[PDB]
Amino acid sequence: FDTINGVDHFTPDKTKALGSSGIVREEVFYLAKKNGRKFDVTEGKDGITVSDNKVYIPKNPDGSYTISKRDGVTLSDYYYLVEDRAGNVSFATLRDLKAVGKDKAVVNFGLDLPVPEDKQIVNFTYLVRDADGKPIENLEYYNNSGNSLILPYGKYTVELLTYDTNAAKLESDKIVSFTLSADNNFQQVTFKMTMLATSQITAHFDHLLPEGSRVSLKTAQGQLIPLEQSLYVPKAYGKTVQEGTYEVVVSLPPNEVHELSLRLVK
Amino acid sequence: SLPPVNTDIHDWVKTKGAWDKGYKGQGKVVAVIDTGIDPAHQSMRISDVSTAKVKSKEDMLARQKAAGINYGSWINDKVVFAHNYVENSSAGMHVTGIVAGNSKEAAATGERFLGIAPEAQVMFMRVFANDVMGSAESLFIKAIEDAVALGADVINLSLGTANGAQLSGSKPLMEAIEKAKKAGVSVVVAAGNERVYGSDHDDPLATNPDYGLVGSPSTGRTPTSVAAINSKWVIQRLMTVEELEKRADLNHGKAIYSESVDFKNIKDSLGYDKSHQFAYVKESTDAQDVKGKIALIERDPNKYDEMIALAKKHGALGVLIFIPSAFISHEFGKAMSQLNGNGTGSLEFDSVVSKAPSQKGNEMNHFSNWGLTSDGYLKPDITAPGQTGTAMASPQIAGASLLVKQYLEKTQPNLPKEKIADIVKNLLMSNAQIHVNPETKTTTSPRQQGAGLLNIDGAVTSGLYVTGKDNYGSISLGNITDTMTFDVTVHNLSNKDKTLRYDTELLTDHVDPQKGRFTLTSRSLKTYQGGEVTVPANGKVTVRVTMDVSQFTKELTKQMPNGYYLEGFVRFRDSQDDQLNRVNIPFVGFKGQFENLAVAEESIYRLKSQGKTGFYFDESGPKDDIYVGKHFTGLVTLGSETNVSTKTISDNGLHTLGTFKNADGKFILEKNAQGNPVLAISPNGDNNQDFAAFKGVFLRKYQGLKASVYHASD
Ligand SMILES: [Ca+2]
Ligand SMILES: [Ca+2]
Repeated sequence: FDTINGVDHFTPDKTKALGSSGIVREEVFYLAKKNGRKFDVTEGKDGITVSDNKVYIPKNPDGSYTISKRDGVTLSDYYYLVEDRAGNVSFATLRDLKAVGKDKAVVNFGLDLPVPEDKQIVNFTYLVRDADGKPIENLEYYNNSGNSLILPYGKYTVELLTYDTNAAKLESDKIVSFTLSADNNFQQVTFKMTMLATSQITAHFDHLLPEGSRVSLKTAQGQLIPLEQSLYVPKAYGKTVQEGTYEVVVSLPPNEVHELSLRLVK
Repeated sequence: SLPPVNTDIHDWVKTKGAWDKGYKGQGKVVAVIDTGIDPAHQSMRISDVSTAKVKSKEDMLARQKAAGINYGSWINDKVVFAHNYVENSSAGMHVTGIVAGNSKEAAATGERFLGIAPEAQVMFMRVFANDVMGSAESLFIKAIEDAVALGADVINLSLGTANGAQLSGSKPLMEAIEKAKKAGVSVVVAAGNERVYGSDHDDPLATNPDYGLVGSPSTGRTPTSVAAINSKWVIQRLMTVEELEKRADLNHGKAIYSESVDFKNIKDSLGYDKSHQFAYVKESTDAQDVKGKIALIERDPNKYDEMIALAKKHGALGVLIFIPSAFISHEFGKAMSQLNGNGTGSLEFDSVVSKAPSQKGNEMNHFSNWGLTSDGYLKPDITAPGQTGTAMASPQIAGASLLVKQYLEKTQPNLPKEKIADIVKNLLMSNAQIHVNPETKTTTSPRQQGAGLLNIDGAVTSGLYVTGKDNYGSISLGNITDTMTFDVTVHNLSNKDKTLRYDTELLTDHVDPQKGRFTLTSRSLKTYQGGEVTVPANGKVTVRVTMDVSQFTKELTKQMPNGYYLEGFVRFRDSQDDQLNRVNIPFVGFKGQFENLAVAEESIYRLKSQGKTGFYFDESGPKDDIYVGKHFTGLVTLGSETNVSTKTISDNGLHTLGTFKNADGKFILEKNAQGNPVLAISPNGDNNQDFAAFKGVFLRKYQGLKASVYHASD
C-alpha cells in the first residue's frame, strides 16, 4: 500500500497460480451505498435479481490499483477479491489488508485434514515464541481471523497447545519454526492430522462363560485389548470402543456372535 | 491465645476425632487443579516444616529435576509448587482454603477457619477450558502427571461433562488417572451441578427413569465422586430490625435477605425505613409487602422489601418475585412479624458478616448431580457440605482422603501403594452417615447422596469397611427381578474381632400421582431384618442379603411402567451397643431392563394422536400448532411458495413435516378426511417439501443413529 501524489495505491501480492488453489481472477472494487444498503434489486425481464452494488477499480498498467479517496466511501468499503481454478472465491477489505504495516509480516496457522471443509475441527490453540524464547505479547490479528498473526520480521517458533483429541490425531511436528522477512513476509505453517473414527464392538456369547473368564481382542498386530462383561446383559462382553477390525480370544487369567456398529458423528 | 475455630462443617463431618489422633495432614500433599490461587493468603501456612513432605525450595527444585519438569516454581512452605498450564496471554482459592487452610489470624466473623487437613502442603495447577471442552484435556493430563510425579497425595480435579459413563470415558484422561491410582493418589472430583434430566423445565416424567447426570470423570471407577449437602450455617451480611431483638425464633431480628440480577443494590449500615402494605394493589401506602399475590415480579412505587408467600418455605428465592429502581428482598417469618408493631418500623443492613442458621440447611443441594451413570453404575460416591455446590463439597473429601491416608500409613504400614487409594475411598464411604431428608422424613436415595454424608472420625476409628461382589464400597446390581440377592463383605482392620447386627432398608422413587412425575424424593418400601455376623480381626466375612419385592410390583409398575429403581442401604451396627461400629453400603438395581429404556421421546404425531404431549413441547397457540421451533420428535422439511406472477427467489425455511400454514400464519398439523395427519414428500426439486429429516427430543445418550427407508410392503 503506497502513495503517489494523492495516492491510495494498493498493489496485491503476485498470485502464484499454477494449480488447484491457483488464482485465475482478481478484482478490486468498492461497495457504493444507494437507498441505504450495499446491494440492490433489479427487476429483470425474466424476474427479480439481487446484486451487491459493486463498482470496479481498473487494473492500472503499473500493476497497482488507484484508491481515489472519494465520496462517502471509505477503505472499509473497498474489497480485493480472488477466484482460484476450482471456483472458490475469497475477499478482504482493503482496510484489513492495509492494517499490516510495511515493516511487518503475517504468519497463519491451521490444520491440514484430509476431509472436506465443514466436517473439520475448526477449534484449537497455539503459542508463539521469540528468537529468545518468551511468548509473544500484544497480539495483532490479520483479516479478522484469530490464527493469523502480524509480527515484525524475525525468526519465531509456534507450538500446537491443544485441539480435539477425541476427534483426531496429530500426524506432524508439534513445534514448528518459521521465519518472517522482507521477501518471505507471509508464511503458513500447518499441522497435518488424521481423522479419528470409533466403533462399538460387542462379542455376544450364546451361553454364559465360566466366572472370571477373560475375553479379549487381537488387533492388527499381536496386540490384545481386554473386554469387560456388561453389567446388564451378562452374556454380552463386547465392551471397548476403539475402532479398526478385530478377532476374539477368551483366556482364563468358546462361541462368537461378533458385532461392530459404526458409531460416530458427534 | 488464638481465636476460636469455626466448626460449622467440622462438627458435622467429625474432623475433631481425626485431629485428636494425630491426623492433620502432616507430610501429606494435596494438588488442587483449578482456576486460580493466591499463595500469599493468611491461611497458606503450615506449622513445623521439619515434618513436611517438601522441606525447602531446594527440595522442590530437586524433585522437579528428578521428575523432568522444567516449569513452575515453589512459592512458600505451603504452596510448594505452582504453575500455569494455560500459558498463553478467586474461584479455586476457596477449595484450597477448604482442604488445607491453617490460619493464625481470625476471619471476618471473629473466628479462624481451618481446612480439613490444615498441615497439608499444597500444589497448584492452573488449568481450565475455554472454547471446546476436551481441548483442555491435554493440559489436565499434564497436570495430573505432574501432581503424581512431584509427589502429590491427593488430587482435587475440577472437570465435568454431564452424564458421564463409568467404563467408557476419554482414553488418555482415564489412563492418566489410573496411573495416579497406581501411585497411591486419591483423585477427588465434584459430581456436577445439573441435577437431573430436565432440571430447568420440570421434574422428569414417570415413564422416563434414566434421569441421571453425574459427570465425567467422577463417574470413573477410580475417582471419588462428591455430591453436595447444604451447610447448616451461613456466614453473610444480615439485615437487622431492632424492635425484634427479643424474638429468638428470628435469629434475634437478623434476617437473611437476597437479590437476583442486581437492580440498584444496597447502601449499608444506615437506619433506613419502611412500613407494611400487604394489600398488593392500590392501598393508601406512604412509601414491606407480602408477595402472597403470585402475579408478576413488578416492584412497587418509589421508596421495596418483598416477603414470601409460603409460610416457612424459606426459599428466599433467586429472582425477586414470589428492571430496577429500588432493591431486592425475600424472607418470611421476619415479614409476618415485621408487619406487626403498629404497621411499620425501622431497620438497617449490616456491613460485617454474621453467622446465622441456614434456610436450606441439612438438605441435599438442589443442583448436586444425581442418578446413575450413563451406562448404569452407581455414582456419586459420597456427600460433603457445600452452581458451586459439588465444587465445594469436593475438597472436603480430598481433605478427608488426606487424613484417612495418614491413618492407613500409620496402622497399615505395609499396605501397598497400588492398593491404598481404594482403601481410603472405601473407608470414607463405608463410614459415612446415611442422610435423612428432613422435609419428607425418609432416606435420601443413594443415587443422590452416595454412600452418605462424610464422617472423618468414623473412618479413622472403626476398623471396618464394607464391600460388594465387585469389591467396591457400593453395589451396582443391574437388572432386578422380584427377588434381589447380593453378597456383602465386611472387612475388619483392627486387631480385635467385632460382632455386628445388620438390617436392610429398601427404597424406590416417590412419584406425584396427579402429575405423573417423580418428586425426586424417595419412598421407604420396607425394612428387611437380616441377622448377625462376626467379623474376624484382620479379616473379612461375607453374608448374603435376600429380599422378596413381589408385593410391590403391581403398584410400582403401575406408577412407573418402564421400570423403577429398587435401591437402599444395608446397615451394620454393633451387636451389644447400638451406636458403635456404624457402617453401611448402598445398593441400587433396576426392576426392568435399564439397558433398553427408550432413547428418543415418542414422536409428536403419535403423541398428539393419544391426546398426550411431549416433555418439552409448548402447547402455545392454536390447536395442533407444531411450530418447527418447538421441541418434539418429528420430521422437518423445507417449504417454498408457488408464485404465479414471478419466479420465486426465496425459500421459507424449515417447518414441521405434516404441518401447514393457516389463516393467521401458523403451522397446524392438519388431518385428512380419514382423521389422520399425512407425512408426505415431493422430491421434484421445487424446494417445497422435497426432503424429510429427523428431529428428536432425546431421553438418553445415544450412538449409531441413522435413517433408512423401506417399502411399506416390507
Ligand atoms: Ca478418595
Ligand atoms: Ca416438491
